[PDB]
Amino acid sequence: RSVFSERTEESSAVQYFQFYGYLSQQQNMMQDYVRTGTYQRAILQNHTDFKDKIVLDVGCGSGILSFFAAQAGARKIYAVEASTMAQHAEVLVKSNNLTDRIVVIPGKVEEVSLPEQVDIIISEPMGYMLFNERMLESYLHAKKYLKPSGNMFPTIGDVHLAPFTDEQLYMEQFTKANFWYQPSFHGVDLSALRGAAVDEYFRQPVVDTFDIRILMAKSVKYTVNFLEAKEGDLHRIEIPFKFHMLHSGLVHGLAFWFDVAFIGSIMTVWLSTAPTEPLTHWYQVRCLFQSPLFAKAGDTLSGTCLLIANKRQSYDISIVAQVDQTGSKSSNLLDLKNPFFR
Amino acid sequence: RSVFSERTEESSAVQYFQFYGYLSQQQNMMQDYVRTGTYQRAILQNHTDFKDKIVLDVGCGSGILSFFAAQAGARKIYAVEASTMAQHAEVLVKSNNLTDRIVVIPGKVEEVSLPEQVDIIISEPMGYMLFNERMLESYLHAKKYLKPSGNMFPTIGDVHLAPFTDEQLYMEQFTKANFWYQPSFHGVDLSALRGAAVDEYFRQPVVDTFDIRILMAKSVKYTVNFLEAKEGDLHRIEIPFKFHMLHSGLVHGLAFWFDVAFIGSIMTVWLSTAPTEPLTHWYQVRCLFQSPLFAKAGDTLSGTCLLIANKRQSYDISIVAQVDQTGSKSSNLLDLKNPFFRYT
Amino acid sequence: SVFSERTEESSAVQYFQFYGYLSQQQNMMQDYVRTGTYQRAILQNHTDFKDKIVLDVGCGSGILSFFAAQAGARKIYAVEASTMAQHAEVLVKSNNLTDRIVVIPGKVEEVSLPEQVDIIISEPMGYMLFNERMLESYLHAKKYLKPSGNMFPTIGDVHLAPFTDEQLYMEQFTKANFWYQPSFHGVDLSALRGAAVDEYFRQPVVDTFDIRILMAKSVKYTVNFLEAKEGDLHRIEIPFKFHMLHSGLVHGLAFWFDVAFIGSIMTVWLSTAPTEPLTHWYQVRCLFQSPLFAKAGDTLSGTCLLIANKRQSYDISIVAQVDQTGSKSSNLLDLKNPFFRYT
Amino acid sequence: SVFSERTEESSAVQYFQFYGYLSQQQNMMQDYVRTGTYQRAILQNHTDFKDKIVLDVGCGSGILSFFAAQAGARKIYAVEASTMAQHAEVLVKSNNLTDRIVVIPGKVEEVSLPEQVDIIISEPMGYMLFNERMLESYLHAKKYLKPSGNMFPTIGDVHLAPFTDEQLYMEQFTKANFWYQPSFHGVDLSALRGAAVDEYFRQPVVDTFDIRILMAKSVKYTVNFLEAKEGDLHRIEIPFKFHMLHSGLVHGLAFWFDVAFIGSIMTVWLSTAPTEPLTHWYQVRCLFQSPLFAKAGDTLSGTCLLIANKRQSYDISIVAQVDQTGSKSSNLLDLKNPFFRY
Ligand SMILES: Nc1ncnc2c1ncn2[C@@H]1O[C@H](C[C@@H](N)CC[C@H](N)C(=O)O)[C@@H](O)[C@H]1O
Ligand SMILES: Nc1ncnc2c1ncn2[C@@H]1O[C@H](C[C@@H](N)CC[C@H](N)C(=O)O)[C@@H](O)[C@H]1O
Ligand SMILES: Nc1ncnc2c1ncn2[C@@H]1O[C@H](C[C@@H](N)CC[C@H](N)C(=O)O)[C@@H](O)[C@H]1O
Ligand SMILES: Nc1ncnc2c1ncn2[C@@H]1O[C@H](C[C@@H](N)CC[C@H](N)C(=O)O)[C@@H](O)[C@H]1O
Repeated sequence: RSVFSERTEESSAVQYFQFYGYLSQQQNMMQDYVRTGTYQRAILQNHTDFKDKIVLDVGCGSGILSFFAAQAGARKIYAVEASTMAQHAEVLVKSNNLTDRIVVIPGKVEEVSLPEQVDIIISEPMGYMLFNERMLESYLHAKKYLKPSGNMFPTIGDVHLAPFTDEQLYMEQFTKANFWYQPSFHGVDLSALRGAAVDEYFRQPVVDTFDIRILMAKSVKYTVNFLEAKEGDLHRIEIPFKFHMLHSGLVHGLAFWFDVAFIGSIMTVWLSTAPTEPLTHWYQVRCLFQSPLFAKAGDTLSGTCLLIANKRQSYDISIVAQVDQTGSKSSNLLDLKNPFFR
Repeated sequence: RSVFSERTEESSAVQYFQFYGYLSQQQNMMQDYVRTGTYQRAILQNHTDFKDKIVLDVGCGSGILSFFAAQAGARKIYAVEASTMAQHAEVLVKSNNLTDRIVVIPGKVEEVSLPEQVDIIISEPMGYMLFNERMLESYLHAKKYLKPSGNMFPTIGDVHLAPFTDEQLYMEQFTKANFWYQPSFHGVDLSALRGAAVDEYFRQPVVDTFDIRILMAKSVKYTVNFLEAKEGDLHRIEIPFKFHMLHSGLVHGLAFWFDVAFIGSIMTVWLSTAPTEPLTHWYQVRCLFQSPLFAKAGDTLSGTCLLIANKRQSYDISIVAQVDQTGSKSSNLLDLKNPFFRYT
Repeated sequence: SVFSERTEESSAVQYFQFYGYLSQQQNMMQDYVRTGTYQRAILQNHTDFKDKIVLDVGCGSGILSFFAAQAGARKIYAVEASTMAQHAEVLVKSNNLTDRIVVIPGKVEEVSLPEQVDIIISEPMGYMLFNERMLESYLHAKKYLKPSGNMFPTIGDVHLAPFTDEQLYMEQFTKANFWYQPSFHGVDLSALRGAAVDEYFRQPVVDTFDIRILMAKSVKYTVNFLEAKEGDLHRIEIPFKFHMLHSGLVHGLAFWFDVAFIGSIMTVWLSTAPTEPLTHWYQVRCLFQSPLFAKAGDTLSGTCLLIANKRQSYDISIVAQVDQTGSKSSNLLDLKNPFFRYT
Repeated sequence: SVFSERTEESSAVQYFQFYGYLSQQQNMMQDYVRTGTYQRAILQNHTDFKDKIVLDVGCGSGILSFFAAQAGARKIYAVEASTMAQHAEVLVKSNNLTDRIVVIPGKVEEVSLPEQVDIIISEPMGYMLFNERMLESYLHAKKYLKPSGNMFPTIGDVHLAPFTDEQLYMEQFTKANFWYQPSFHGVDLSALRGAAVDEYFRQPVVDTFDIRILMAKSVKYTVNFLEAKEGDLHRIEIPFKFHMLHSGLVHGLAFWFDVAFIGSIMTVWLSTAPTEPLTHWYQVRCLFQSPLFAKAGDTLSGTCLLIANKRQSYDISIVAQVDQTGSKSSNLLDLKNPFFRY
């Protein structure tokens, strides 16, 4: 038993690595030009952190990030990949004549053996809302192979949270749920299930983008330092928040995005998924409240976002928010493994 | 003892006649040019039905319809009005030098004593959805003064009903009710009242106009013949319907309007409140279903609109509708006395 | 009862039907200035509530009674005469407070309370403060108040100030002149033009306005709810002497009101003034039948006399004169039938 | 059980998780053609239900069991393996039918039912009829059917027809040619282009289309559910000979299906054909690896072999040739992972 298998239901792992075994899914991430181009900039503009160094690429996929490390002058790159994509990465290593520098290691990073410790770990392990897929834990786990004072690319990750107003989205999800309000669907009363239906639909995080003008307060930031954090730190993530409301109106939920920073010796390069920045394949994520909170400009909205990691490689989300001046309170539970792609 | 007081709570009647004692409210009706101009045309173009005749104006308000009867040549017009507007009507009769022909009689038509029987009764007793205010009963009651082979202006009334689709209206009402879904309004859980709030909001008929393209089937018509009907016929009004759906989609409720016809010796003149005709102060009325029914073009939507008169001079409405092909059924209760005036 | 003797049954039925609608309770509840200020007044004076006996006069949905419970009250008697009392009881149960809030259906003049109370809370303010005559019910309830008990709100201030608004004044004749025509469909309506003008002028105008139409500092009339008796509100005489800050034509008097919650920790104010965010009370304007010319530094003196009537409202008599010229005007208004002008 | 023996556990977990969502039951329920036709078939054949004993295989929300009750059934056994069984029980209670409908949680291959039934009702159809392998559960349930009993639906017809769709065929290469570039951010991707092509071609395409792309009358393969054994569905060999009505390049085979409810009063058909209003099944297209030129009046013959697999789906082996020219093509597709193109 490995740390991976201990925290992961077999059914989930099967589907997860089957997904990433598709060339079309690797293509989809590769063609996110913001993502791939920002990773290339981070590695090449910090070429001194790679020159003549030993590298680990956690979850290499096609090999693309290991190719960037080779371009930057790395002496040896261990490219670990658990899906059958590892075989395709090896094909590209050979066809690009980089067999002397990139070594594909098929398997899970929690289970493979490497010949030596490495100077720097590179990975793209970010999911929706940063934490979906639980691959940041594999990235942190890989630090067992990192030399003392080695680096991590990316180095830190910032989760941003902000309240938003969007009656249209709210009513769109409520409308779907109201199917189960019908007292005579082909003669059948469904209404005893209305409550269960509302719960189910509002447990789905909404993945899409939006106009920044729907944000009702400056975002609160929660930072994970990948040089310092341990695997276990991500099992239960408690994010307290206190928003100073800039606009009056209905708060329909919290919007989430994330940034990661590559803190290299030459420069710090940021990859942002904020709604003020060009769109990525992560979009942004919104967690709806089952009923909006009313707030005036100048009020404070206080609470906690609690993320509990689950064995399906995702998170159970609890959001409790309160308008401090009135005691108006909202408690909501979301399943990050059942998003609504809007 | 009066049939009016036997069917009306005092609280309702006081407020009702106070409302019509305002000159601003008489002006609102008078300034509906479709209404007032059509009444004048019906009376003047049928002048031989008035010439040298005896007329009763039921609920004369300012007197305006009695002035039209006098223009058509009536010999004597008894203008009955229960609100304090009766005294203003008297002022206009004197100022228009018609004291020899228009006789204002203050009081309820169920309670006054008229000096003689009349050849023709004129009135504007139509409310929202035709039947609101229960003034049609006063109009019919007044036939105790009508000679045999007398006439009624208007002579018949047609109520039209048709299914409509309007998700925006439906969502607007549901959103108001959603206030009572909040589990923490200033820290208070209101949600145990959510069902009561939805019922209250959806009990309100919606008075406004709309585009005829929201209608999903040809209207069904229910006709009241004022010459033949008895007062008691309006205590319970049962309107069955079967619509042949012309479009697929969500049926959010039934829309209602009405036409009246003045069936004179010279011509029949129609006053219509249909959404294809110029707007009147009656607009149109829509009764929402709490949950819409899905139907496809060619299906049939059948059921009953039942109006039960109440002591607040209005009706309790039950609408039951079923898509025959699927058995999807909607049952709704509306309080016609207290509509939502949505027009702006 | 005291209520039935002062109220025509017809008015009472319509009044309590109105408040029996969830939508009308919602309208008050969603007035954030009103509801939020009540909550703040009660919670920030928690020592006036903690372990105390409370009476809520006209509890509606129960909302003020829940605030008293949030502040720690031992027992709250929530009295409500409309059918809203049944909905309030449903909320007390669903909020798990049956041990602390007792809903009593009926008029506060007619129910029996089982014990005396430390504090009365109520929202009984109408347009111009006094419309609805519910302040009398609030005062009546002091038969249940212990000596040295408190009232929330504690005092009410009605403010009056002269205003200029040429367009509002002229608007009355624009409307009334519908009747000044000699052949409306053949009918000479003109004999009713005076009656129509009169009717329009008898309506107090409910809406808001720009504070720059005000021509003098307001005069204030205060009701101290701890000291006042019911009968004090049957005839309310408000003398005034305005010192005109601007020259112009005075078209009437503008009215608004404030209430203060004078607690042991602090005083909290709820204001409906035109300098403050809008409430569902707006402000109220009573026109003079004829405007009065005043110049800056003149004085405008007179009386606003409010006479309670059995329709749960007031007949308003205003008479005013410009002291330096003798120019005089008056008006009689019916507060029960205001003109809602706000758009 | 029979179900366990033929089904990979990881597949079954995902499968019954899917149907445990009210949103996925709603998706089927809101397919008006599907749900309305089942209701019509049952109510219009009311003498097949009145005072009868019924089995509903995979009752989901219970909707088909309520129709059987509307038709007058005496007792309805409603079997459901997902957690939707708990929601069906709620609806049975709230519709005052606990005396007539009994919800039996579990797989129909594993539960104990006490008595033989007069008629079995079910909606077990997947993409191109057979996907999900639930027709085998439906046929397995005949162990509970009286010798004189009936099956609703009674027969299922799968239809195949050749199509021309130049743009669909070329699209595979447009997507795969992402890999045919020598310097994607400095990397020669070209060695993976063939593997990317192969991957795309192995996915049946789920979407609808204009009937004018069809080049011949369909060939139909009928399963008589009253006669068939579940073993008949493990290997389904569909020979075809198409009489070409149009000359052109045949890019593949299009699939749809009908089912018939053959009752005592009337036969009611439910069709997913492209000439009929769209259902949630759309239609399915399988490309040949190379197009075949066929003239009007030519015959296009071959076989479509559907081989069941333990992922609750089929591998689809298609071979076709133009008899008059000898030109031949083929493909091998994985029905479990279709491309949703609509
Ligand atoms: N524990 C693990 N061990 C090894 N590979 C993993 C593990 N978890 C996820 N992966 C792989 O990590 C990859 C994550 C991708 N987001 C990144 C692919 C590639 N590095 C790129 O940036 O394009 C997938 O190809 C997964 O199959
Ligand atoms: N039972 C009644 N007896 C006498 N007047 C009544 C009665 N019911 C209603 N009214 C009056 O009937 C009038 C109805 C108005 N719709 C019409 C006013 C006027 N005839 C016009 O056409 O402009 C109002 O003035 C009511 O006060
Ligand atoms: N004499 C009375 N006795 C009991 N309730 C009354 C009386 N007069 C008015 N009410 C009620 O008092 C309430 C007054 C409302 N302004 C306040 C409702 C509620 N307390 C709130 O603050 O939202 C209405 O619900 C009236 O029905
Ligand atoms: N072997 C099985 N035993 C029991 N239920 C099953 C089995 N296989 C599939 N199901 C259920 O069968 C259902 C199939 C649905 N197509 C139909 C749902 C419902 N009968 C309706 O017609 O709307 C899903 O709810 C599955 O979870």
